[PDB]
Amino acid sequence: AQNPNCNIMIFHPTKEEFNDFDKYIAYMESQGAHRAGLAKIIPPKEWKARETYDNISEILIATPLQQVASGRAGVFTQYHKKKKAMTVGEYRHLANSKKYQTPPHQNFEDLERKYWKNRIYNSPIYGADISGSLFDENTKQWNLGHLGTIQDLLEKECGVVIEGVNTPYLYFGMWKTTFAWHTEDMDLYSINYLHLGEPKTWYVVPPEHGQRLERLARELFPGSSRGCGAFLRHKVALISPTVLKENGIPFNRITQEAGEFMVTFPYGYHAGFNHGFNCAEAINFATPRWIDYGKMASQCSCGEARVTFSMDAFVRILQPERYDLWKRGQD
Ligand SMILES: O=C(O)CNC(=O)C(=O)O
Ligand SMILES: [Mg+2]
Ligand code: NI
Ligand SMILES: [Zn+2]
Repeated sequence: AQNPNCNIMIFHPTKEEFNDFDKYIAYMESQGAHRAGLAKIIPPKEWKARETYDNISEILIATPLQQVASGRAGVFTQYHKKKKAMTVGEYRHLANSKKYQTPPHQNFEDLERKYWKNRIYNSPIYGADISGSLFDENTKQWNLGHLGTIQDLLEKECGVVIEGVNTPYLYFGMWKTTFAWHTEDMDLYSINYLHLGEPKTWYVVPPEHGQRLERLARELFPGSSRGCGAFLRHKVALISPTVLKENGIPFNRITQEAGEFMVTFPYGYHAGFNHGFNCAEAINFATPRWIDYGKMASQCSCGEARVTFSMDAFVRILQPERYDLWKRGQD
C-alpha cells in the first residue's frame, strides 16, 4: 500500500505532465496521496495563472464576514457576522491596518503558535465564497474555471443526467481568518489555488480516520452534536493541533504559499488559517473514486448547513432515501 503513514505529499509536475488534469489526479492517487486527505501541487515553472493581478481591487466583497469566536483557545466555535460590502481594495487596506495586520514573528512556526494562542481574542474579516475566477481564459492548464463538471462525471460514470452547474469561488483572507473543520459537500474533492499574498496553513485528518475526528468533535461540542447528526457540516468548529495530539487524533499540517495548488480528497477533514492578506480560488470536483464517498456522505438535516442548488441533485440520485428528510432541512 502506498503512503501508509498518510503523509501529505508534494508534487512537482512538469509542463508536459500538467496537461491532463484527470490523469495527474489519478497519478497522485497511484502514489497514495489521497491517504493524507490533502496534497500540494507546485505548478511547472513555465506556468502562470494570469499575467498580472494589477486590477483586482475592483472586485466586490458583497458580504464580508466577521469571524467571532467563543470558547477556549484550543476548542472554539466561530460565528459569522455579516458586514457592509467593500471592494477588494478596501479589504486589502483593512487587512494591512494596525488592528488587523500580521504581527511580528520569527517564522511560520512562531506565527502558528501566535494564531492558536491568540485567535479567539480577535475577529478577523473574511471575504468568502465569492462566485468568480481569476484565471486568465487563455490559461489552459489547471484553470479552475475550465474543469470537467461533477454533473458530467456522474453522467459518464452512471449514465444519469441531472441539472446543476459547478463554478469556482474566490476567498479573500487576512491574518487569523479561519476555515473550520469540514469535509466538502457530498464528500467531494476540492482544489484550491493561492493566487496571491500571504500563506495559508492547513491541517488535515486522513480519510481513513475521519470518524475519530467526528467522535472527538461530538465530545468537545456536545450540545451541537445533540442538535445535528452532522454538525461539522455547519463549518463552525475549531480544534487545535495541541488538542488533537492530546486526544490521539491522527493529522498533518502544511503551509501553502502563493502560486501553489492544494487538493483535498474525499472525506479528508481539513481546517486552517491565513497568515495575512491573500486571495485563493477553489472549486469542488469529482473522479470515479468519489462516487462511493458521495453515496455515503453524511448530511445536515437540522437545516443549518443549507446548501446549493446543485447538491440537491447529487442527494436525489446518490442518496434517494435521504432525499425527502434532507430537502425538509433545505426548505
Ligand atoms: O481557503 C479557504 O478558506 C477554505 N478552502 C477550502 O476549504 C477548500 O479549498 O476546500
Ligand atoms: Mg478589479
Ligand atoms: Ni474545504
Ligand atoms: Zn445541521
